[PDB]
Amino acid sequence: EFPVSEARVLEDRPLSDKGSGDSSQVTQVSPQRIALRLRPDDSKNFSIQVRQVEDYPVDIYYLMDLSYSMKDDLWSIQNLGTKLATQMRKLTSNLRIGFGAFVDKPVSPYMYISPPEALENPCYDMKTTCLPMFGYKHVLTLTDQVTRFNEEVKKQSVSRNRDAPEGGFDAIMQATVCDEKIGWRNDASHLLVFTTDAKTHIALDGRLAGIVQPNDGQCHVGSDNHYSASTTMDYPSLGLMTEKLSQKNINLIFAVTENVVNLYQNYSELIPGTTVGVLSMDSSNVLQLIVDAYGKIRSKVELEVRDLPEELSLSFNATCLNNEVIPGLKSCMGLKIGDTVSFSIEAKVRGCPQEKEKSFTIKPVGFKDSLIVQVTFDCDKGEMCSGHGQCSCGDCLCDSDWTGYYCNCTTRTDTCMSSNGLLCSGRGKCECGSCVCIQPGSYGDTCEKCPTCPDACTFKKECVECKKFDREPYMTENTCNRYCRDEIESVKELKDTGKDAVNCTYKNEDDCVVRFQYYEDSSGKSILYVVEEPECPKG
Amino acid sequence: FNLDVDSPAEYSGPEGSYFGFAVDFFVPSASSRMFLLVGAPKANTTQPGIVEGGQVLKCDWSSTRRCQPIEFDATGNRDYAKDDPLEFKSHQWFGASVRSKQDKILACAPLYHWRTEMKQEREPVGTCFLQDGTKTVEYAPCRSQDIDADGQGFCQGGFSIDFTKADRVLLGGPGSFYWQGQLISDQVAEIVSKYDPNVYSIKYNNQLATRTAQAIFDDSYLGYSVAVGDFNGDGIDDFVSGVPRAARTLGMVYIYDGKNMSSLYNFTGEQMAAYFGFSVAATDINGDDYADVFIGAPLFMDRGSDGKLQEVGQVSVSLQRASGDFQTTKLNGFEVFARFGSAIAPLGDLDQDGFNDIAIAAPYGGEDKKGIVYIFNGRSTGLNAVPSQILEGQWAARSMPPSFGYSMKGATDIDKNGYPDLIVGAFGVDRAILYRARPVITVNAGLEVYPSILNQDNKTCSLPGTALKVSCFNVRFCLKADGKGVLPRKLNFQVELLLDKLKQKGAIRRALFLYSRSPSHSKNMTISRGGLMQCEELIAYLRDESEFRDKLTPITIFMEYRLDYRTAADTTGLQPILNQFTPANISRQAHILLDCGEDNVCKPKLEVSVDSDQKKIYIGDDNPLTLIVKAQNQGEGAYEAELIVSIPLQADFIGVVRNNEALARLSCAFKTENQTRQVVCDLGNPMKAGTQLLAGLRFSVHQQSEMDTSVKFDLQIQSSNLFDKVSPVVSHKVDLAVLAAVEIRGVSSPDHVFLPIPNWEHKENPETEEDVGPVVQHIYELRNNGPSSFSKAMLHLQWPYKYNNNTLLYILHYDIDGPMNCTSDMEINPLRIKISSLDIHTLGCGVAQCLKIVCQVGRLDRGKSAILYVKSLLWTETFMNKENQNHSYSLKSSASFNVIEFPYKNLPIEDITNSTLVTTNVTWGIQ
Ligand SMILES: *[C@@H]1O[C@H](CO)[C@@H](O[C@@H]2O[C@H](CO)[C@@H](O)[C@H](O)[C@H]2NC(C)=O)[C@H](O)[C@H]1NC(C)=O
Ligand SMILES: *[C@@H]1O[C@H](CO)[C@@H](O[C@@H]2O[C@H](CO)[C@@H](O)[C@H](O)[C@H]2NC(C)=O)[C@H](O)[C@H]1NC(C)=O
Ligand SMILES: *[C@@H]1O[C@H](CO)[C@@H](O[C@@H]2O[C@H](CO)[C@@H](O)[C@H](O)[C@H]2NC(C)=O)[C@H](O)[C@H]1NC(C)=O
Ligand SMILES: *[C@@H]1O[C@H](CO)[C@@H](O[C@@H]2O[C@H](CO)[C@@H](O)[C@H](O)[C@H]2NC(C)=O)[C@H](O)[C@H]1NC(C)=O
Ligand SMILES: *[C@@H]1O[C@H](CO)[C@@H](O[C@H]2O[C@H](CO)[C@@H](O)[C@H](O)[C@H]2NC(C)=O)[C@H](O)[C@H]1NC(C)=O
Ligand SMILES: *[C@@H]1O[C@H](CO)[C@@H](O[C@H]2O[C@H](CO)[C@@H](O)[C@H](O)[C@H]2NC(C)=O)[C@H](O)[C@H]1NC(C)=O
Ligand SMILES: *[C@@H]1O[C@H](CO)[C@@H](O[C@H]2O[C@H](CO)[C@@H](O)[C@H](O)[C@H]2NC(C)=O)[C@H](O)[C@H]1NC(C)=O
Ligand SMILES: *[C@@H]1O[C@H](CO)[C@@H](O)[C@H](O)[C@H]1NC(C)=O
Ligand SMILES: *[C@@H]1O[C@H](CO)[C@@H](O)[C@H](O)[C@H]1NC(C)=O
Ligand SMILES: *[C@@H]1O[C@H](CO)[C@@H](O)[C@H](O)[C@H]1NC(C)=O
Ligand SMILES: *[C@@H]1O[C@H](CO)[C@@H](O)[C@H](O)[C@H]1NC(C)=O
Ligand SMILES: [Ca+2]
Ligand SMILES: [Ca+2]
Ligand SMILES: [Ca+2]
Ligand SMILES: [Ca+2]
Ligand SMILES: [Ca+2]
Ligand SMILES: [Ca+2]
Repeated sequence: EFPVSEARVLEDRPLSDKGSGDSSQVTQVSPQRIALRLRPDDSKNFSIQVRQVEDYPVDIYYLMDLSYSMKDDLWSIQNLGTKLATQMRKLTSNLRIGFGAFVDKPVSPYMYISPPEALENPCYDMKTTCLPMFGYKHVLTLTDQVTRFNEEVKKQSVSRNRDAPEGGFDAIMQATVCDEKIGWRNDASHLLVFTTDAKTHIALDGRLAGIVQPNDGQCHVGSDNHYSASTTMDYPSLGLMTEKLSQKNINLIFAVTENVVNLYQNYSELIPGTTVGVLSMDSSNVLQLIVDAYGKIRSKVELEVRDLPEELSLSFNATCLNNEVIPGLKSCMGLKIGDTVSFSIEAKVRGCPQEKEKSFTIKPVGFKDSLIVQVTFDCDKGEMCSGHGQCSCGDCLCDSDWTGYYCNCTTRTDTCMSSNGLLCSGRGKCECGSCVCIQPGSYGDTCEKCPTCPDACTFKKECVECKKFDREPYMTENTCNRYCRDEIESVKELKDTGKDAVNCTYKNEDDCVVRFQYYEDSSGKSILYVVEEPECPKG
Repeated sequence: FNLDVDSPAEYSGPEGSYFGFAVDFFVPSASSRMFLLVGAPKANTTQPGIVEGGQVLKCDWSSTRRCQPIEFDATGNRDYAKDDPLEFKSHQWFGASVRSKQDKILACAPLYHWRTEMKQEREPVGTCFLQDGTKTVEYAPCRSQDIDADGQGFCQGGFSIDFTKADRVLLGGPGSFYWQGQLISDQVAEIVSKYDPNVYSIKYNNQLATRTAQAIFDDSYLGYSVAVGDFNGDGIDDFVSGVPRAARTLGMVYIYDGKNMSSLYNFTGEQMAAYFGFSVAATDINGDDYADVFIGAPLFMDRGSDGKLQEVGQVSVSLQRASGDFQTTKLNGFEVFARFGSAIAPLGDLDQDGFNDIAIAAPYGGEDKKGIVYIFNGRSTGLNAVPSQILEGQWAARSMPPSFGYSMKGATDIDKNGYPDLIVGAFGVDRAILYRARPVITVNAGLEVYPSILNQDNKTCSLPGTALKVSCFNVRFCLKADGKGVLPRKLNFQVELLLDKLKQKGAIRRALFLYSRSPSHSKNMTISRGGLMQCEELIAYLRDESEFRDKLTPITIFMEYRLDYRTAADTTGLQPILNQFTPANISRQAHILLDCGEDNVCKPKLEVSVDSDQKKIYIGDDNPLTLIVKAQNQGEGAYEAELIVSIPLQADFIGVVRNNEALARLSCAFKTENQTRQVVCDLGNPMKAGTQLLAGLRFSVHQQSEMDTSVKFDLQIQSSNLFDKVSPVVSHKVDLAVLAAVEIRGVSSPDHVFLPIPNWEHKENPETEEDVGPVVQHIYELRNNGPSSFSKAMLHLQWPYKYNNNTLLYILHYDIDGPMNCTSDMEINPLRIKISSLDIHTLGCGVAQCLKIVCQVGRLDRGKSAILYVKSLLWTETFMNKENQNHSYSLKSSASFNVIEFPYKNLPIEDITNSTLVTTNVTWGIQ
């Protein structure tokens, strides 16, 4: 023998809803360290927990489009900052606040060229003078003075450009890689609100303007606070934006106007962990937009890896509700700020290679706290051995993120995605990438389809008999909250008029007739209007 | 697949002049020597007041490397008035695009700014310049009278250029109209024969050009990249142009025709912001003359094993079917962040195999973002997805990334030899490189030993030193090697012969050469001609019995062979390379006579049987199939015994069965060498005598469908024996069957309506849904799940309707999804009730009068369903709040189905049927 071990090493414990932690150095992830000595071809298991610590300090950077159309916008936003704090105060003690402005690369085809020189200065045609072209200006780093925000902003002036699509991806990048200027707190919840009404320049668009150097991803600002390489460096690729977003734990929010909404969602679908919120024409809607995303931001625990030797492979079996588990996943949604979850990982090397510290990390997307795992290896014609398909020799040792005898099977769940996020629409189980529906009379890649399945008025029934009656199942399995995410409410006598939702009716344990209504609009609504005082048998 | 990389032509340019941003081969018909064209935007010039007008350098192949400029325009900025230029040439990026016919070369400047003739301005319309040895004319198809962005003011034409077969320059301007972009194709000798140095417009005769599209189409960037080829009927090439921002950043790729300029085929990217269209190319990748489109999406993000998105890019490779349609495929990049389809450049034949190659390029790939060039080859099957080679850049970085491979051209042969060439451009280090393709020698070997069977007590060749007559056996090796270009006359090969290779470092090597003893003989040959196998033979013997144990482990002879240099051209020799798919290893087997006595030779009796168990493979899905084989040798010895399992097309071999104890784990292995598929198994070299094998062979037959009715395999054993070398072939057909588990799910939406109904008035004569009652919606779904799909079936639905001449669940209409049609024996919605405008409980047919809706289905494959969506609504006359007990009703609906016809015919079909009922209970809930 030569036992494989997983000696835990450092482990402050989750800081039970203690964001302002007075010298308790706030921790959200259970064991801040650990170490495993893997022998050849042997695996080892270890748990990992992470919590959404209450009263966690927020950092919010206001990056808005400064095009002429953002005239009305810059009006009902000057009052913000102060208006913002009051709402965010009921969610955090230390709230940092910053601002930033962009429009588009101040250059040749995007900028108003240089027709008369009487143009490098204004919006000449229409008599309404404005500021020249800038692209990315940084005014007001993140500070305490939520009022001082109202200052800079009232002092902000609009501009104008020829091209419809603005050059924001450039800003979104600097306002991230440039931590020092922006002032991002280490232990804090970073936010980057991105407001706009127009399309946008992606990478390679800048070839027209004569820019062939691709975004390096570095911080490019000078003493003056204007993105210096704007005119000499192409817009960043959707991927580099990603790589850098995760690396600085910045949360991108897309507050955009309905006209260009649907477009920014697919950009989100490519930038995981990104949030999109329907912004307003006048932009007053902005805070009730920010304070909504925060919720979304802190309601998921996507566990992310980093580095990790090729030889060892991690397998997860997440669990985020009353110890009922869900083998395969390594993330969780539907959590309220303060809840704790665990994951349980499993390292495993395919034939110990050569030594070194080999240290990789593990942590949830967005968090600073992480589980640093330092691995060490205690181990110091043909070959019908297969059928191939990544399958090696010996007698078929599958590769990382590949399982099964033939090495047929996968470890991927992304395939088993869905619109609502939940694995296999919640009617089936992910099996080697492809869902295998626990058939209630349904089908489809993710079991999405089920024309034969009972109307929602039979799915929600259990919800109003729970969150409004303290009865029925889910009240029994303790899964009434995390599950019935829906926000019910008692309708003052009669209910809604809006014919864009459905009204139900049913008999409760009490033999009374409940009448409710399932609705859903603007920013992902789903209220369950319940007529107060059901009709019970009189006597 | 193989170009030289030992010593390629290193062409350089000035610091910061983007030397190499655009490349091409100059091949004037007026001279015998070809040249190199290298764009150099950002290159200072001797034009008055013009800073970085860029230039174009003509580089000579003549091993000197002196390559300085091309006299295009030396005139500075023209004037419209005194102190106000008409044009601005400074920073015009002249050189960004460089094409060239023969003697004809078109260079452009996509950032050429012009003042309008109207008000003061500086719009970037761009211009091109077409030289012709002597005559040089300016070509600005966008300098039209119309200006501003709403017109061709920011056109930036010349962004991309290209000549057609019959000379007709295709050209692009990504900013035309509102950055929609546009293509312009103008005849050459129209462009020349219309040039008037005193006009800034020039109406062109036979000009082809695209129109302004609708608003929604803005910022699409048509003409961002362009290629030309024939995609419609016969004749002239058509216009292929990539629009990276088409759709919603999805990117599209249009193909207009070279005569009407009318739109033909379109292509669309699958992912947003990937720049599907950054580059394109048309070339026949599979030798059958039909141009094949290749479209680059350099920023594409695929999925790694870990499931996360990686930015590596893909190259959509669409093959052209003679039917006008396409058989598109895809090919992803290798590293992350190195754009991959960043620059497609089809070559000719870096192998002359009769199929064209192509070189995709990742300008940021390799270590230190030095960029590499993967050179995929072509086959009739399409394009072989495996980089036959990778051109690794070798330039550091001075100010920005080298961008090696960002621009490249290859299709003309600059040197002597009959093989193409390639020019790559690394403009980050300001340079372009010439890769010379090498000669491809294909060489056949061939070797065989004389007596194959050895007799220990054989006395024929006297030993070297002494004269002890010993058991002789000779072996002769030979080979032919014919090229296909500048190389022949002295294909000299270094061959090697080895005896008893199966013998490791153990040294029980019982075979040596005559005049010299050792199992290793060295030798070098030569050749040249096509069919002149220059040969040679050697005498080899066998060690005495009294000095080695054996028991038969074939004395295998071995042959290795390799070329040598100084087998090439004068101007620095280009060493050939043997074709990649040809082995420099051949070896035969020698045995020793053993047990092959009495008659003196081995004559085996061979047989293979099969039980034909589990005979059933349902049409449709992956049907697992195992074959229990019984290989038997009943005669004498049998060398190189082996099983030949001939499987069908839709066969596919998995492995030999180990999971079962009682079976043999043969050294089987699937193979296709000739136009035949077959599993080959080692049945023991000398399969002894009376030896019996019984292994299992598993597969997975793929459906076909009306393949008549049965799938057969063909079994036969064979061996290298001289007599009775095989066995009577045994065939085995496995029968295809039909199974289609169709089911009928059904469901009522408001399955339970509580009758006291919230505020409802009894109307005399109704007109709307609100006047009648609550909607009740029955949904019926017929779904075929079974592997076998069906071709025709019937759906019968009985609906309630009335009861005692009283309506119940009045139908408004029905809808269908999938291959199905229906008919109600009665008129649906008589009262024509449009939308809002502003006998116990069970009522299931037999009790009530039916409204029968009959439906005709036809073609529900493996996993497809057909659905009927009925939308009724309680008439609410389910009242009678009086007399007996109007309490509890059911309103039953029922629908059955019958599968009447399948596609397969020769297989025994069985009618598939069943039914399902759907209730909607209307109860009195409070009372
Ligand atoms: C071409 O010459 C010019 C001037 O001699 C060089 O730079 C221009 O002028 C100054 C000189 O440092 C630069 O700061 C400007 O950026 C250039 N002009 C403009 C309008 O930007 C330029 O570097 C030289 N180009 C090459 C390739 O050597
Ligand atoms: C290929 O794509 C283009 C653009 O989407 C299509 O062209 C448009 O067709 C509509 C139909 O009437 C016209 O009104 C627009 O003016 C066209 N837009 C542009 C930019 O040309 C084209 O029809 C598509 N399909 C094919 C087969 O070419
Ligand atoms: C001779 O033995 C074999 C015959 O080709 C070579 O070994 C490998 O053979 C496989 C064929 O399945 C090729 O894929 C490998 O590329 C071969 N190995 C190498 C290193 O190329 C072996 O190379 C040969 N050696 C000589 C000297 O002829
Ligand atoms: C409507 O009521 C009928 C019966 O009144 C239900 O049908 C079955 O009724 C018997 C009563 O003895 C039950 O035992 C069965 O379980 C019932 N079947 C089912 C599927 O529940 C019928 O279910 C009711 N309609 C609906 C939509 O539930
Ligand atoms: C890969 O996975 C499949 C999953 O079943 C396995 O093969 C199966 O093939 C059919 C489904 O594709 C099943 O009906 C068979 O029972 C099963 N057959 C075998 C030999 O396992 C198998 O693990 C892999 N496929 C193959 C061809 O080996
Ligand atoms: C069921 O929902 C519809 C709306 O989806 C309710 O209709 C509302 O609007 C109608 C016209 O716009 C009005 O005629 C209704 O009075 C109004 N409902 C209320 C409660 O004000 C409909 O009424 C709902 N069903 C019932 C029985 O109220
Ligand atoms: C009709 O439906 C299915 C076949 O797809 C089968 O249904 C019967 O099988 C089970 C019996 O306990 C259950 O799944 C069903 O409730 C049951 N239905 C009935 C009415 O018994 C059945 O084999 C099929 N019958 C036919 C003739 O095809
Ligand atoms: C983005 O998502 C929408 C969602 O409906 C879908 O049509 C497509 O994937 C994209 N559409 C647009 C307009 O970007
Ligand atoms: C997942 O399943 C359980 C969950 O804890 C456990 O066995 C382990 O974590 C995983 N499976 C294996 C075989 O390790
Ligand atoms: C060209 O003519 C029209 C479009 O201009 C079109 O109907 C036709 O198919 C095109 N091709 C030919 C050969 O006429
Ligand atoms: C001797 O060599 C072989 C091998 O032992 C033997 O079979 C044969 O009798 C002799 N050679 C010839 C040519 O007969
Ligand atoms: Ca606005
Ligand atoms: Ca044509
Ligand atoms: Ca073809
Ligand atoms: Ca080729
Ligand atoms: Ca050549
Ligand atoms: Ca014999």
